Amino acid sequence: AIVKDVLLVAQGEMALEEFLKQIREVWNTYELDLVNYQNKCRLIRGWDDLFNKVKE
Repeated sequence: AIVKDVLLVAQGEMALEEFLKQIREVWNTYELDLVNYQNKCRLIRGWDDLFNKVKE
């Protein structure tokens, strides 16, 4: 019973750690979408997607 509860706690901790690792992977592979603007600058695109990801 105690060992089963310890294993359940470890499983929950592993689930939380896996979710944090997934978030880390998303936020170190995520990059800004740059679009050229009349051969002067590269402006950022993807505002709704970036804001939705941050909010989620």
